[PDB]
Amino acid sequence: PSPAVRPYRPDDREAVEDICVRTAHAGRDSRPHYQDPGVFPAAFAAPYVHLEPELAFVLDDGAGQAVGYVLGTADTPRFVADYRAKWLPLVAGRYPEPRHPPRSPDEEIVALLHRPERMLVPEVAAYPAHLHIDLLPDWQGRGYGRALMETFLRALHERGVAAVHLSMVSANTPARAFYDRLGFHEIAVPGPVTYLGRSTAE
Ligand SMILES: [Cl-]
Repeated sequence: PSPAVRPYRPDDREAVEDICVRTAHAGRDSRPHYQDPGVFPAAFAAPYVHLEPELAFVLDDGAGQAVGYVLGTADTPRFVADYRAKWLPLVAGRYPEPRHPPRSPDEEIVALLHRPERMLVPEVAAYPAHLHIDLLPDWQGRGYGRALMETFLRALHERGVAAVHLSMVSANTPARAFYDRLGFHEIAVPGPVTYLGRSTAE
């Protein structure tokens, strides 16, 4: 039994959210730094598998357990609308719409959760799809990030979407090299965030 990329299933939800938590702090574990790290998958993983599970893929460890993922959306403007209309009501009880400016790191992420319009960056308009990709530390440096990425790009291209972007923390230079090796170019660095993109054709 060997590790392999496969489509996400609903029984991968727990593992996907945990991978997200464990990589959300500029690639590193968010648990030491946040009171409720569940806000991360609530903003950056769960809505994708809720709304567009057909674009979610996992790295299976060979024993059935997801140990990495790639997920995303075919169309960012539609995703933002759907996120507000369909997703936010499902999490607003647990994470209420903010009434005052963020006081804590936790409240900063809740602010992002409640502003999916953050995704409407003018410079990425020509790259309609976007993604998040993460692997648990023990699974990095094994070629599996590439396997995930190529699977996701093929899925987008098959759906007729020609271009994709992503965001990354600018200071995270190892991530920058990872994306560079996967054929991404710099779109813009507006903020601690860099946007990268490429065409989805192989
Ligand atoms: Cl990052």
